[PDB]
Amino acid sequence: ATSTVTGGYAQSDAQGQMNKMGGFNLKYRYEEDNSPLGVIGSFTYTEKSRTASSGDYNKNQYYGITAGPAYRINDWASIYGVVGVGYGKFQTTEYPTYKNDTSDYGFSYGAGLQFNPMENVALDFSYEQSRIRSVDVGTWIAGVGYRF
Amino acid sequence: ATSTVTGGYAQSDAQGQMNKMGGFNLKYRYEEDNSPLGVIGSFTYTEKSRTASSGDYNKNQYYGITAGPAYRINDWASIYGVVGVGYGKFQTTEYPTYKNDTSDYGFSYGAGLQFNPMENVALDFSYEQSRIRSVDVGTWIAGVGYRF
Amino acid sequence: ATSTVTGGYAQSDAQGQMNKMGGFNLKYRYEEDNSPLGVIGSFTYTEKSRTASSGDYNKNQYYGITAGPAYRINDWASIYGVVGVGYGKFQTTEYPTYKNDTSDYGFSYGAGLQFNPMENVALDFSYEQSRIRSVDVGTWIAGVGYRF
Amino acid sequence: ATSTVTGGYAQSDAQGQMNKMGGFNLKYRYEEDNSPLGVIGSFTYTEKSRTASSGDYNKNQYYGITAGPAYRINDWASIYGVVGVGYGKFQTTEYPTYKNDTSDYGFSYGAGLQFNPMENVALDFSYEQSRIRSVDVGTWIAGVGYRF
Amino acid sequence: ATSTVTGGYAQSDAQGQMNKMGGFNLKYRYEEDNSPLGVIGSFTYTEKSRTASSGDYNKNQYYGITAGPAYRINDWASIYGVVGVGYGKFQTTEYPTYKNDTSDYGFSYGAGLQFNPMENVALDFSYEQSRIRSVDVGTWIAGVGYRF
Amino acid sequence: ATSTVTGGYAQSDAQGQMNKMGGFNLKYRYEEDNSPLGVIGSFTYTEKSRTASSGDYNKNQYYGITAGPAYRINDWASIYGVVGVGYGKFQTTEYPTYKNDTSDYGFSYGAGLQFNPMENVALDFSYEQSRIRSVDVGTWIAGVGYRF
Repeated sequence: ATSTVTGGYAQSDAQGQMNKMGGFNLKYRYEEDNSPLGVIGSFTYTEKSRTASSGDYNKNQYYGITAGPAYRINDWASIYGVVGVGYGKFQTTEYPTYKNDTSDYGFSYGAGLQFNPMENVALDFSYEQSRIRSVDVGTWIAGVGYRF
Repeated sequence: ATSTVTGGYAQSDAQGQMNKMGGFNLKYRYEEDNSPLGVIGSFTYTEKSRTASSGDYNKNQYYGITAGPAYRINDWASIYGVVGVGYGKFQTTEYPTYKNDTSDYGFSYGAGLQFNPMENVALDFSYEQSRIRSVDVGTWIAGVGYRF
Repeated sequence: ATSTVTGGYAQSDAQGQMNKMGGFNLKYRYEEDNSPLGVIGSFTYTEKSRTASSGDYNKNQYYGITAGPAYRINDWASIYGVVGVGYGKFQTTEYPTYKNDTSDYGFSYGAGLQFNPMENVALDFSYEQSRIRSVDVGTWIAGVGYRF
Repeated sequence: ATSTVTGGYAQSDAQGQMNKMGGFNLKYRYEEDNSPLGVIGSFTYTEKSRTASSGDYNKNQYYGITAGPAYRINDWASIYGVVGVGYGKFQTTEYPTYKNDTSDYGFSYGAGLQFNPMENVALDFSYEQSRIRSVDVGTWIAGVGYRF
Repeated sequence: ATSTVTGGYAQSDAQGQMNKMGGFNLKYRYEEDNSPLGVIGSFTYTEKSRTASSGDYNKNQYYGITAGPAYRINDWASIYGVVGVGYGKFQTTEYPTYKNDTSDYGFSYGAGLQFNPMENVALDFSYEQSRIRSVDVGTWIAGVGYRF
Repeated sequence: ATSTVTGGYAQSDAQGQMNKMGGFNLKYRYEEDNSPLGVIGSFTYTEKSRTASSGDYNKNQYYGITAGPAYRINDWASIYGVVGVGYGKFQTTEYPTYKNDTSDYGFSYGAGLQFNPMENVALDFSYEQSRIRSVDVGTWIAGVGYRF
């Protein structure tokens, strides 16, 4: 009966050192008109590239694909929790021509909320966490969209 | 609870001169068994290519991605309105080898109806309009499908 | 209100001779909290490759894309029926360099069931059948997933 | 010591029925300043596509890659003979969606001449023949270029 | 009988405003042991990208493919002249999503020299000029390589 | 004045452990009619893939691109030496989804001979050696071809 589609800026940060990996998030939620329980799917992508004067180049990409239950608390607030899979791809080119690329999948989970300040508008805020090998990647998301 | 999937022929026409740009549309609608309000997403794609004896070639493609509320009026009729984004890509090859390609996005909106002459069948008719720079693109769609 | 996502192993077998074509299936089902009728979409892909000492190589791929109604019988059992389209691609390289590739679409249908031994878990079992030219392809699927 | 590069129009014709398959040829020849014997390599590509009102579509492509000795007879005339490999790719889409593609290699040979009406100019005329399965493909070529 | 292969840095500059477009050049020359006249082919590629704080992005690429006679003056010096074709591709993305891409071919010519300070070593210096529409692109090249 | 084109089987072996990496080589040589010194360019490619019951997969590819002087000793024998660059790409997928890919370039050199048992035929035998990081890759080649 109702769908909400939001998009915004996402920012990841891993165990200390990889700095801030920037990007975006999209979410699609569905609700019934006569039940407070629905579902929400999320797509997050962040990245960062570090080049140089030397020549050494490195590029990190993070993908987060999650889904879970969403619960409407009142006409202007809802909360949700999501689980799924995180994917990271690290590229490194060591001057002048050595190239080494590694990728792996890991478990991902998250939780968020949505507010409806106007009935057809949504403000979305969530946090997502992924493990991937032994590196804990945490991402914060602030989005906006429409409920139709 | 119910979904309806329809597909058909789409035909676009822009501010006068680009002639008839032909193609297709697909829509996916979802309804609850106990609410008349649901949602519908639409995908439209049209195109046209003009070649020659000279050599000058041009190709225009239009993409329309929209979504919105659908309201069931009775067992055989429903109406919906959609909003989203239109995308146009104009290619021109000026003989013998000059190539110039331009693309942009714009706001899109539309409205339609669906009839169910039999309970598991749907007849879909809609009109979509996109702006894209200063060119108003209007597309008419007639589709058929199944409700399951 | 509820979604169930399952994945598993799929195994196809065609009119006698193509042996067992192995692969996978994914399904996405949606249910309302206050109606036993919902919908389920299915994606199946199987394949097989036969090489040699001689050199003759052949590769067969099968894709099945179906959707239909799902009906919840009680808290732990549901049944569904699906219809859609099957696609097959047969590749053959006759030594030392002749290559012949053929592909076509046909009608597909299937039926299955799902059990929920725990409320957020699903066990999925279905059978899918496709025609494609004059070759009847039948595929068996056993999957597992989560309901959220 | 000297090179000649020519390009022109090529036209193939196979055992009767495939009509005229149109396209192009490029050749690169090399000569020594103090020997009349040199070498020449050739690249030929032709094609034809037949569409419809019905829907049946077919596309034929021919590639010819050959090389051999070139002999300069006087300051304005040379003759050459080439051998190598021909490649043909036949595509057929039988309405509404059956697709069948076949390709194979075969022996190719050819012979030609070049005239130099001015010392830095060349006029090239050759004929190429390929077998490929049991289909004899014969191609005529008329090119022009520069000797530097 | 002898070949020389050199590579180096290339830098283009067009009618005033496009600044310095950086890149590389490769050349392959061939000589006979008993004639001072031979041939040389050249491949040049340069580029430049300008991004921003605003968002407007532009990317210019230049390709130069030329060939011509090379004349050995003594054991350590040779001169050559080349002619061929220049290709330029200008990309521009006007924020937030307008994209306009244009490309064309034009005549190219150049001239250079090579020194052999040691018999198996070469130092290459040349200048290339291309027109392309009405924009005169001039490129300077300094390369090094081996004669074998 | 004369060219010789040969192709054959190549087999690489690295410092002990990577076993036998199989593949091919192509060479193009050019000779003048009145000098025993000419040039020859070589392209070598070998590979090996190791899969499993477990799931761990690894794939190694080796590319060798070399060129150098060729000297004709008599009407039936010639010797040559080549230098250039070797490239290796090692892929490893650690079950169930970790992927790690590394590539680098290194110096390559080789030496060979060619016999002409008949004037338009050639038998080619060479050995190529590449370093690439700290791994010494040695490849043996036996080819056949035509002199025209």
